[PDB]
Amino acid sequence: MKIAIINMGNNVINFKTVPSSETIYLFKVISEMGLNVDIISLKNGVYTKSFDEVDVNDYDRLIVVNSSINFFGGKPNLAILSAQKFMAKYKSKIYYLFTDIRLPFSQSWPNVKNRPWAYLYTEEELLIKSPIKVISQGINLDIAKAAHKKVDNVIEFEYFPIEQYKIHMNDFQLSKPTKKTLDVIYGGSFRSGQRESKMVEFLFDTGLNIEFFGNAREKQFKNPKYPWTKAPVFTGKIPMNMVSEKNSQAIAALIIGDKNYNDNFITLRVWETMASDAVMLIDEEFDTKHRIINDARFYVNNRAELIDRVNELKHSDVLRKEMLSIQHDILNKTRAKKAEWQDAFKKAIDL
Ligand SMILES: O=c1ccn([C@@H]2O[C@H](COP(=O)(O)OP(=O)(O)O)[C@@H](O)[C@H]2O)c(=O)[nH]1
Ligand SMILES: [Ca+2]
Repeated sequence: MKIAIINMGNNVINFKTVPSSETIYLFKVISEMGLNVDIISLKNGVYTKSFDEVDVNDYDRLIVVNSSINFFGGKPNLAILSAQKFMAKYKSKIYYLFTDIRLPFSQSWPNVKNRPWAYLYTEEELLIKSPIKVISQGINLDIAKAAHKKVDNVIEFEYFPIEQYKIHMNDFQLSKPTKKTLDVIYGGSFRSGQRESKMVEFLFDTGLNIEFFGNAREKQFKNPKYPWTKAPVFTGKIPMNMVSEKNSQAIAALIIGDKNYNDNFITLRVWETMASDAVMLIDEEFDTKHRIINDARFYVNNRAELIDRVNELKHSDVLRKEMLSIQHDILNKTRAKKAEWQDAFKKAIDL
């Protein structure tokens, strides 16, 4: 049983980039459950083998981390093209890890054939014909199926909480008490404005000391539907393996998601935040049944409640430590189910 895992549209080298980090984390967690796996990328490296130096069909299972397939600028993006060429040569079922609703599996050919550099490729070379099984991070498979209604060879769908890999790593460790320098913090990208309403609601015009770290920038928030006056402080992006440490700088950290994530996806940030020294405050709409933590104090319905809850935490260190103890306890309860999670992953990839 030999497994190959690849990222469909981003180069993989180390933890200096997010897509690379995620692919390496998956490689590691799969390896930690006793499976033989190789990461195949553009070139050889610490964690990778090159597409040009291995036969994709020497592997019994091909796992693909979702990615965008859009082309921008000049030169052809080999990260996308070489990955799809590799996939097109595989003669068995492909397991597509669908962790981001905006990144459903799609054929690159249609987006290539009209490019000025289209002559460098052929349809037969890029057209992926193997059957594809989508492993959905969201429990709602209808949302996952709708996202792939445009691809005929995607014939199977199964839900699996992929994102829990963060808490199941052998070297996992909870963040320790940290000196606070922020009231609220949130790390992420602008996500093409797919979450602008929630970002403005909970992070803007709060009167609190809020930091928004990641690829997002103040100048991106200009939708007339969600006006604001005072924005949070935007700082640069940081390595994925430093996120919980970063969240720990704040008293509380925000949990929001895209509309289609509500009561559907449990994202990586839920675990990165739960494991941090920051109290997790969740948008009521994201988890209406309070399935993450059965304690209403961790949920906020709007800007007003977020402000109230944050001030309550600032005023009472005991309340803050009490809630942190609760979220760390619930986190450990899920970590205690690692065996079940591993077996479910194996089942998802037909092992
Ligand atoms: O500076 C940063 C900001 C974010 N992240 C990662 O990016 C994720 C957020 O992704 P996104 O903005 O797409 O939001 P999501 O949809 O995951 O909530 C976080 O959980 C981190 O894993 C990171 O590595 N560095
Ligand atoms: Ca994510």
